[PDB]
Amino acid sequence: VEPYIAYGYPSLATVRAMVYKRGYLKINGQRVKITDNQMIKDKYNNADIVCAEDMVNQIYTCGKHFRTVTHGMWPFKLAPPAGGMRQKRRHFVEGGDYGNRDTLINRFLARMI
Amino acid sequence: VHSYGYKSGTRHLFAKKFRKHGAPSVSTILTNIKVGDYVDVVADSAVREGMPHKYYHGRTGIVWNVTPRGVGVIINKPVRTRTLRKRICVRFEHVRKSRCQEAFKAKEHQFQAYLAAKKAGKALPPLKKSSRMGGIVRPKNVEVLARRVADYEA
Amino acid sequence: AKSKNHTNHNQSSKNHRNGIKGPMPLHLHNSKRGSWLPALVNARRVRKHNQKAALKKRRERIAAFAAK
Amino acid sequence: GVDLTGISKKSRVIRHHTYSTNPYIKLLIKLYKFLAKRTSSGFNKVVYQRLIKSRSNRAPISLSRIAVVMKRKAVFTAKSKAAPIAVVVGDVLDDVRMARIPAMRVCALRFSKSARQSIVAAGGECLTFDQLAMIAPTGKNTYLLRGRKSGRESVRHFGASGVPGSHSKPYATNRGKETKRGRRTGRSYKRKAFRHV
Amino acid sequence: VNYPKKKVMHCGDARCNAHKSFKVVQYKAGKARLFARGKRRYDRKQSGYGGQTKPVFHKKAKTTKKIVLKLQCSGCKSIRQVVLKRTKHFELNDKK
RNA sequence: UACUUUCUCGUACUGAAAGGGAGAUGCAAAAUGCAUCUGUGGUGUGCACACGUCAUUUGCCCAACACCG
RNA sequence: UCGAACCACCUAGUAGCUGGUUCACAUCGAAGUUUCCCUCAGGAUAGCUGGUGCUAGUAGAAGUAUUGUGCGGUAAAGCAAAUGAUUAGAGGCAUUGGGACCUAUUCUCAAACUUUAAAUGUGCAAACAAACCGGCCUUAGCCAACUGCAAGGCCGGAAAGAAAAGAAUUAGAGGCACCAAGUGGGCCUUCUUCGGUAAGCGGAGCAGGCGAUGCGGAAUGAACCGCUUAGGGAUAUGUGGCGUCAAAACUUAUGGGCUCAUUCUCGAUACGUAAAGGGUGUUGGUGGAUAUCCACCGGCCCCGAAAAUGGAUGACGCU
RNA sequence: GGGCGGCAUAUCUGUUACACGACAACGCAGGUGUCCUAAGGCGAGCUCAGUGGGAACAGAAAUCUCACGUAGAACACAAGCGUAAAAGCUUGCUUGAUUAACGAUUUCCAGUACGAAUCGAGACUGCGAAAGCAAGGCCAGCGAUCCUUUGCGAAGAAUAGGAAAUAUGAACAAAUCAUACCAGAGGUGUCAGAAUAAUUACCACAGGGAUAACUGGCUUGUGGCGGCCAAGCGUUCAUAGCGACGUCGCUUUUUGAUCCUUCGAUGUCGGCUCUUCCUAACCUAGCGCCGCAGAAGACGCUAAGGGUUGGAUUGUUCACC
RNA sequence: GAGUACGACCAUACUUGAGUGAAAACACCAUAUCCCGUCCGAUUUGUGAAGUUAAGCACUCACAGGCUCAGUUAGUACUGAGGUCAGUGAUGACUCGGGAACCCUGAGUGCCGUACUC
Ligand SMILES: *O[C@H]1[C@H](O)[C@@H](N)[C@@H](O[C@H]2[C@H](O[C@@H]3O[C@H](CO)[C@@H](O[C@H]4O[C@@H](CN)[C@@H](O)[C@H](O)[C@H]4N)[C@H]3O)[C@@H](O)[C@H](N)C[C@@H]2N)O[C@@H]1CO
Ligand SMILES: NC[C@@H]1O[C@H](O[C@H]2[C@@H](O)[C@H](O[C@@H]3[C@@H](O)[C@H](N)C[C@H](N)[C@H]3O[C@H]3O[C@H](CO)[C@@H](O)[C@H](O)[C@H]3N)O[C@@H]2CO)[C@H](N)[C@@H](O)[C@@H]1O
Ligand SMILES: [Mg+2]
Ligand SMILES: [Mg+2]
Ligand SMILES: [Mg+2]
Repeated sequence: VEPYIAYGYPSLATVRAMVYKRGYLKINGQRVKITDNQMIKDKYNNADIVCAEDMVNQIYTCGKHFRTVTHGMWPFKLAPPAGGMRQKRRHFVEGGDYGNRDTLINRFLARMI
Repeated sequence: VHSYGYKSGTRHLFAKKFRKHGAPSVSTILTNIKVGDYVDVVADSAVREGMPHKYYHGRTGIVWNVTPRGVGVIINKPVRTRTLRKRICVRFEHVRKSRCQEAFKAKEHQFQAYLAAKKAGKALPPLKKSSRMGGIVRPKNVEVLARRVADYEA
Repeated sequence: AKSKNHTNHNQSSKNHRNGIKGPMPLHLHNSKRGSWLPALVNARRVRKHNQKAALKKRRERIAAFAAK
Repeated sequence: GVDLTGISKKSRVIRHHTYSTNPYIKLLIKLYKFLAKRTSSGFNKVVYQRLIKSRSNRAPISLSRIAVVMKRKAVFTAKSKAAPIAVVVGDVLDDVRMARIPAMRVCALRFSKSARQSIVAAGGECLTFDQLAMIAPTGKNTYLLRGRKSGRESVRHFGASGVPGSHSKPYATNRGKETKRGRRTGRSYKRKAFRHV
Repeated sequence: VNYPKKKVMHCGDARCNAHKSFKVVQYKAGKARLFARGKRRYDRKQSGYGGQTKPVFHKKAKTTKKIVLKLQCSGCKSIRQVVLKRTKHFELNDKK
């Protein structure tokens, strides 16, 4: 599905900006925003994931509960990037935007979060 | 294909492989098929008797019937919006036993190999480390990838 | 006059709206009618013993309740 | 902007209110919608949801059916406990074919005039759902029953009746009319009484 | 298609229940009798003024009819009808 | 409006017709076997409820489905 | 009033054909395909669709991967391997008659040829009605027999609920049923493809679209590009743009080259509707030779290049 | 478009068909309505097509013998598969080409019927020492209700309709007769199945641009007009003027092909009249070039400003004087 | 280290031409009264035991043909996804992946099972 997606390798600040600013949770089948770590601890019920730094831990360093944290959250809905996109219709190597960025995806997401 | 008979478009399909001709072998007769077993219907011309239809040639399903020279086998055929289960009946040369569950009976018997070394003894084969970790590279040979001029003259 | 003969265009998109309904499991509708008959008549002899064993086991489970 | 393709097909039909015009069913729906939310009992969940259901989906039970399944539970009941209160959301009819029955305590949505008599003549008791909300208000020591929906005429007509496997009944006011072609092997074919799956 | 005038077959009649000699005649249809039920109905429908009242088939396409052999057993003289395929010429002869 | 009586549909189907006509269990094997009459024909899956356990084990299984008798 | 008068009637004859069919909002939302039909402007049928639900809310889930294990003969390859074609030289010398024949090679091919053989696909399995491990009961199943085999139960055991090796993921409630609409003229497109000289032609395959749907862009365009649509704001984008029309480089750079064209007037937004050939116009390259020649190759520009209302990179214009 | 022609109307192998399966066209290449008492069934023995060496008459070919021979033969037939102590050939005995309790299934598919086929169980058998194989010749070769018609339901038992005797003609009974239930047959090739000749220019109705004749559109085979290459023509010589074999194209004043628009109507030829446009220039204005001495003229360039007739015949465009 | 009988995979086992072969066994070989079958005691059937490893069989050897297996061909041909890519077009490259085939070259030239025997 490469013509439809732009992927890459996140940093620690890309994870914690996405979890804090635009990270929400699937609580009672509803999309509620992370406001306190009590609401995270009430969601996962794992005694290893009790705060918002537990979720950026399991995401950034995979851990035993990468799936339960990411299936815990709603899909992140970002803004379009400020400053634009170069070409949607071509790969990143061809001079456009889709495909893999071997850690360059951080500056592209830093214009969206 | 201008005709809709039973063997139509089966020119290359019901043929035999090059220097693989002949009547079926004795290890096909001795291979005993049991009800409830996954078999693998592959139509064997040089028998020409009790062949499956051309649809059931790569297919593999469960035996439900064993008669003296016949095997019934339940094979899924998707029709419009549903996958109904066709119970065909072939001669016994047109089935092979299926090795589909070979990799599952292998890690099942590895789970009685383990649990027979944990509860009683202690001797285990070690767990395998991933090759995707970050090691150091000791270069025993280096080249230069450079696209020489003489690479074009061919 | 002449029209369009045969097409398979929309059909695969029509077939997946209510899904391709998958096959059903092997414990549903596993009728042995039409199977090889000497082994079918044998298995009836056995099920008529397994039913009267089930009538006797449940009756024996009641006397192990009225005494305890 | 969301790619929600098969998302209306995941929806189901629930119908939280009743279609009935009876003012006494609406009082039980006033009572059991209260108990369904204000109690952790799964009894009041099921008794509220089965009370909403239509009159076709509240198929009635027979008194000889209550007398057999209460027998097969009182077989493995310790005899220090009494017996459950049989509760059906629907009608109890009498059964001619079962003369003597034990003293059972039945809560139904309506009884016959004769099913009421044969319960109380056996030493039993016909209850009602306002009276079941007082003794066992959460359904402790009850036995919830339904009543049979197969065996109906309409269910016996559901099907094609001329494709193989189908033994449904044709819609025919004349019984000896649709009995010839496609129903006897001598009259060019007869639909196959059995088909696998 | 040559066919023998004798044929050894099963007879299934509990006086036989065994392979016995049959003899072969051929099936030729009997004369359509008046005072059959559908013939009396047809004579009642035709009488009057409407003309011809049932369809009368013209467009014959078969040039050939199926062969039915009546097989009378030697033991118990009981006919058994069997059918053979469509052939244009059929003959019974003992010559081989 | 109030009130009162055979006819019809249904409780039993099947066969072309003459016709025949469906409970369970136990003993048991009699070309109408005998005795009981508080009873799901049996097995798999299966709301509620009854007794334990953990952060479901089991009993009965209602409605239902499948496989049989 | 005549190739069958006029009047009343039967008669509001019948029409698979044409025309019409009267309020609002909301929730969902298609089909031009299958099979049969004196059927091809129509139906019945399955499908897509709505309504009603029912059943124990993750269950018997999947237009997807991964690992294991099967199926294939299309693209390519080959003719130095069979069959079908098809050029040409080499001599074998007795195997012959006015290249036959043989042996090794060769030039060139195959929708109805093939040794081999992809990519894309396609089947099954991947632990909760299940398989796994040690007795028992039953069977007029199998075998000489049972202690073996096959079958259906019963009893007890174990159970990373599936390890580690990249070792899945899911806006993943599963399974049933009733009732019934509209449709059954399609059309366009990337790719594969058939008939045709061709076609805005005819017919197919996989998918996506229009039909039925606007909106933002390509000046204009059912179908292209972007995006998909409750009533409104703010910010930021996408496709496409930034000399004026016309929002934006008040004609941006403190970037590089190339280009000159004199009566449908160089050129210039894809889809989208001029070639062979030529040039001592200019600007780069390559290989040879003695500051000058020679053979080649590319970029832009010119020639090749002729139609019927006045005319069109959208207009002005731009060098 | 319809008509003629045809069959793509029921159906079979190869290909189209895009390595599961499924896929269209009056797409390509051929078949089908029959044939067989053996050309079925089975057992035994054998090896085929062809070539090579040999043997009176006897040759390329008659028949004997030997060798090699993966099938190059054969299997009734179209084709494809398959096959060598065989599936072929010869021989020997045979009738499994019968019956087959309404078993189940596949292909076509609506998961209906039909046709064909597969895996069974039961009776009686055939061949074989046996294991086995055989209920046609694999795979195409065929057909509803209604009606006609045939076969089976031997007689002989039964104090009684049953475990066992086919049944009815309805107030009874006998004997005829008809009927019923079961399995076939006689047929519908338009092959899921009405019993069917034209004509209409005297014509009609409901419709259709789902569909033809006129224009327009697309295409440009065909018809008009060129360029490129240069074998040749021109006494000499490629090009003054031409230019085969090829080749690349322009043109929409022809015609074909299509079926987009119009069938609740776009008045369907040619003259006559009148105006304008285009250039691929016949005359006129400038020219270049010649196999251009002059005179006439060939070829070409810039140019469409202006001019481009009177008649005989023909309805004519055209043609022809 | 071999034989024989039954064998499983079915050429790494085949084809051609040489070479060698202890024992024992296979095998040619001898024969025609019975059993049996032929134009023919050839095959086949019976009954044998004088002879020979000539041949079969076995093994070994060929700049043998074949077969088998890697390698090369070759990241080549081809192909899945992409573009308001390039080119009048034919078609080509690029980008994210998958990835052949013959020729050619090297290797070696059967392997496993049961019973009986030397
Ligand atoms: O009974 C059958 C059922 O009718 C049929 N749909 C299917 O069930 C599927 C199931 O499909 C859903 O069934 C729902 C209704 O039956 C339907 O939901 C949608 O239906 C429309 C109207 N009926 C809409 O109004 C609405 O969008 C929505 N309710 C289907 O989504 C699937 O969800 C399951 N995955 C599989 C079932 N097989 O099959 C039944 C079997 O008889
Ligand atoms: N067999 C176990 C028991 O079956 C019961 O149900 C049994 C019967 O009550 C029930 O029979 C019903 C009958 O009640 C009702 N009046 C009519 C209905 N058609 C029958 O149903 C059954 O009978 C017909 C007979 O042909 C079958 O075709 C059908 O498949 C089957 N569902 O079906 C089962 C017969 O095998 C209950 N589910 C329960 O008490 C218990 O599980
Ligand atoms: Mg009834
Ligand atoms: Mg759109
Ligand atoms: Mg008749």
